[PDB]
Amino acid sequence: GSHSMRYFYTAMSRPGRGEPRFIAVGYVDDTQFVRFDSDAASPRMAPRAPWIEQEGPEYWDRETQISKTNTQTYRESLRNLRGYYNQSEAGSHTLQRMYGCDVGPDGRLLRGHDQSAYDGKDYIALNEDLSSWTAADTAAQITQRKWEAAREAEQWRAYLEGLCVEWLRRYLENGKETLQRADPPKTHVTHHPISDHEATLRCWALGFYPAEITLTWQRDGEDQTQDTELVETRPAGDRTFQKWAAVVVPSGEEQRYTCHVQHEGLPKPLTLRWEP
Amino acid sequence: HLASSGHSL
Amino acid sequence: MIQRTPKIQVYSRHPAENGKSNFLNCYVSGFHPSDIEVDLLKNGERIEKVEHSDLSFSKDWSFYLLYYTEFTPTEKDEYACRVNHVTLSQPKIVKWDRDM
Ligand code: NA
Repeated sequence: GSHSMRYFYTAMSRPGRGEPRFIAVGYVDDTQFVRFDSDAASPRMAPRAPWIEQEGPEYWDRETQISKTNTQTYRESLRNLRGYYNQSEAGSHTLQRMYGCDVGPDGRLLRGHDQSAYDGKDYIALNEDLSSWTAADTAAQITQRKWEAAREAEQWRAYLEGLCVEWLRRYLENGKETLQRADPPKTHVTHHPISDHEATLRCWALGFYPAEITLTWQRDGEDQTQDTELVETRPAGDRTFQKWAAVVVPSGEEQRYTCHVQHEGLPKPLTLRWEP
Repeated sequence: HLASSGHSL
Repeated sequence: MIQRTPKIQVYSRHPAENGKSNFLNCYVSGFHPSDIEVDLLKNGERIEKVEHSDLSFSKDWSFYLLYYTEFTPTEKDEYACRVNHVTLSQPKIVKWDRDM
């Protein structure tokens, strides 16, 4: 029963098509709960889960103002980064940031996070000590020096240990009937012949939350890691997730294979076979 | 609850 | 610059049987940069009033989006998802496999 709060910032320049777009979304575990888009007709931080709606106007005003400010600061940061890499004003670039806090079952801070990426590649990250930085290159070393001068690590540590955890605990209580509820997978095994020689056994997991899940095929109790096709866990659109794992088996040998399912919502891990 | 707006990169 | 091409999955929210209402889902993930064109097709024609999730990304910084629309499958109607992205020569079409 550990939990996390994470914010995801994306800023993207588009020369000739206006000023860089700024997007911010917030999550608790795998549940999105706020969003902001600087391209909206009237940009505001807006609710995306029922349990956040109860927050009062001073909350929504604070989060809107921070995000409107960030829209401008991320435009400055994108100009700076273009300079740091001697890039032309003609090209499009992306700046991403993700930060947040993890807590354990007792609500104590397990560790905090703040990382930044430029055009998809790691740029600067706050170290686990919440007091030092790891810069990817000599461009990020400029950012690090700026941030050391402004004592940013100090402020991050205070946020990550203080309000980040306190508001996450508050969200966890306000949304407890969903945020603190693990829904187990609905499972089954399907059989798809390929030829007279082989067939596919596919193990399905549906409707589960949170997304963390382990789905493995075994042949005589040995794992088929290199032989299993795992699809990426995907959202159903109703808060829950889906996944499948498949293995090609020699026809007639289907009963040597077991599918194994681990999920927090499950009282016990499951073992499944094809049932013709 | 967002982190306060901070310094540009 | 290093760009990444999108993974595509086409599937329904609930298991499909003809004549009942469902949601058709097209999940694009693993891509960079974030601009992407995604249409849901019905027998070749783009569906309108399709919605999608707010832009976010994974721990490896690649983006993901869910495009979805309410629908009602039939034994004749065919569905697919059409995706274009700077990494793609032409748009890619992924048909909705019933028994996926
Ligand atoms: Na293209």
